[PDB]
This record gives sequence, C-alpha cells and structure tokens, in this order.
Amino acid sequence: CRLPWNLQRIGLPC
Amino acid sequence: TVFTSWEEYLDWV
Amino acid sequence: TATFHRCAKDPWRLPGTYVVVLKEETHLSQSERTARRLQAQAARRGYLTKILHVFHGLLPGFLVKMSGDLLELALKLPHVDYIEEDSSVFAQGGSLVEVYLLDTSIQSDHREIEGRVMVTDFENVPEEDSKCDSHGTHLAGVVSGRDAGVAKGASMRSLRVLNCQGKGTVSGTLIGLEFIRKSQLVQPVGPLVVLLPLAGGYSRVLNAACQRLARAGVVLVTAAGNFRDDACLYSPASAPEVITVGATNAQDQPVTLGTLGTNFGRCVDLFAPGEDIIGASSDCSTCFVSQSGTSQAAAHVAGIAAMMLSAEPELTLAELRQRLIHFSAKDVINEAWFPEDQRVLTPNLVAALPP
Ligand SMILES: [Ca+2]
Repeated sequence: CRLPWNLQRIGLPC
Repeated sequence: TVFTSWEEYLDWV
Repeated sequence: TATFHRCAKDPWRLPGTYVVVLKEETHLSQSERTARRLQAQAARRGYLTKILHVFHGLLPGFLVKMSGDLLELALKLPHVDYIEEDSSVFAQGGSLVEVYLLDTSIQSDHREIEGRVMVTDFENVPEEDSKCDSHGTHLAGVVSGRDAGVAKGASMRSLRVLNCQGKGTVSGTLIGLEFIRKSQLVQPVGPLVVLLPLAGGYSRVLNAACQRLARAGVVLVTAAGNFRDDACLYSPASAPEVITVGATNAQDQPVTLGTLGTNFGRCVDLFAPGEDIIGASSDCSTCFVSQSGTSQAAAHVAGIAAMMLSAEPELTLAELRQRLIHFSAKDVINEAWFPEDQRVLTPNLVAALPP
C-alpha cells in the first residue's frame, strides 16, 4: 500500500 | 523532477 | 437599457473583439438579422466589421471584430441585453459519467490516460506571443489515470481552449461551453461533469453561460484561481451555481505558489489537495510529474463528483453539493493564512470520498 498523499487524503482505498 | 515510470516515482517517494 | 462591460484587469483586456449578448428568448434568425443590421449600419458609417461566430444553445448573441467607435450604435440595436469586450483566461468508478475538459491540447496516447480520453475536433485558441500538452495531460491524469487517478473508471472528452502558453479567451470558452451543450442535444448521454481549470477577470457573459449550463442539469467544476485573492473577482470562479475549488497542501495549509497562492472568499465551495500532485507527464508515454494549483484541486473534486454521480445518477445539482460538503473533512485548514475578514466567509472544508 503505497498511495500518494492526495489520494490518501481524499480517502481512496489502496 | 520527471519520472520515466510509476515504479521510479515509488523508489523516490 | 443595454450596458457595456470590459475586464477590470487592464492587461487581460482584448480590444476590438466584442460579445454582443441579446435577450434570453431571442431566436437564431433574430440574432443573425441583428448582426446583419449592425454590419449594414457600420458600413454606412464607413466601418469594416466581421462576424466571427453566432451564439445559440446557452445565450442568444454573436461575436464581432470591430472598432469601439461603433459601441454606442451597437448598444442601440434591438434585443441587445449587454455587450462584453473579450478578455484573456489562463491555465491554473465513474463509468456512466462523462468528464468534459476545457483546457490545452492533451497527450491521449499516454499509458496512464490511453483509451479513457476522447480528443474532440474542437479547437479555439488565441495566437502565442510535450510542454504544449503538459497542463491538460496532468489534469486528465488526476481525474481518471490508471495509477494516480481519482476516478479511474471515468471517461473523458477534451476540448482545446488554451494555447501552448496556457492562454485562452472568454469567447473561446463561450464557444466551447456551447459545443458541449450541442453535443449533448445531438447525442444525449448520462450525468456530465465539466471541468474548467482556467480563470480570467470577473465576466458577466462567462458567468451567465455557466449559470444556463448548470440550470440545464450539467455539473460545472472550476479552479478558485492562483492569485491569493477573493475568488469573486475571477470568472468562472464567481458564477454562483458552480463548484469553485481552492487548493490545500499535505499539512492542511492553503497552497502558496511563489508570491501568490490559492484564492478564497464566499465564492469558494470547498478545497482539495493542490500541492505535490503526481500525474501524467507529456514528456514521455509512461512519464510522471508533480504539479500544483487550483486546477489540480478542481481535478480531485471532478473525480469525486464523477464517482458520486455514477453511484447516485438521479441527484440534483443542489443535492450533489450537499454530498460534497457532508463528506468533506471539517475545520482542518489553518484559517490564519487567509486575510482576517475572509476567515468567516471562507469554508473550512477538504473534499473526501464517502467511507
Ligand atoms: Ca459556488
């Protein structure tokens, strides 16, 4: 699970 | 910085 | 009585080109007769006029390249509501929803957005005074990209309204928004999310068009602007029935872009990630780059709104806006970055998908 900060912040599942 | 692949970006960040 | 309007930001003005806006229920034949009346009365006074385009779909009107000396006379024509002088604009799940991108040229063969984006034949850019496709590719990447995309399953339709220097016109965007409306009437589809990652000075006509398109059931998402100013002084950001997006960084702080940064005020609806946004780089087919601005912020909201509408297609524009607000992270942004009086007016909301 290496998700970019922006995708993490908006709540996208990795 | 421009990364030629998605994997390149992942080793950097 | 008819009124004349021109961009308050003097460098952004484009004299000699005018948008003649007519009264709401004016027919195409009436508009065409009015442009010919203007051409005949001008020639009678020894003036050379060229009708560049006649608007129909959103606003009854026409575009005319002529001398200002004719404005007092043009204001006397029948059906005329107002006349606006052309000005410059600058670059700043989801399956059953189509995303329209009014921006620069895009690199559709990029391994991130290959298949997802349909490059329309539409092109309306002012002349310049890889890097030419740079802006549009990244935003197409943020919206639906294979690896770094928000709404991976969403399909896009791209329109060119910004040149290699990332510059467009009010009229260019007007013709663009009119084209979307016509495409929808000719071949209707489902929910539509129109992204406008551009901004100029407050424009009566650009706002009026954004209001008609919104009233027609189309979702319009725009950038707040990168001028560290009140978003109500910029168009399309100031158009009330639109989703105006400001940018924030990883540390829940508004984005600073040199001496400037994100816009604010009562016109901004919410904020979204805008500093260090990884996406498609037009340099090579597999290339990635980190960009910033209220464009990247709007692109996240365009992705969220696509996913939300794909899941609930019957939603009204007012209902979707409530969903965007309801699911947003509340009271996280450092109010102390904005001017003292703007704090109470600026909504402390950061866009987020439902859990
Ligand atoms: Ca609004």
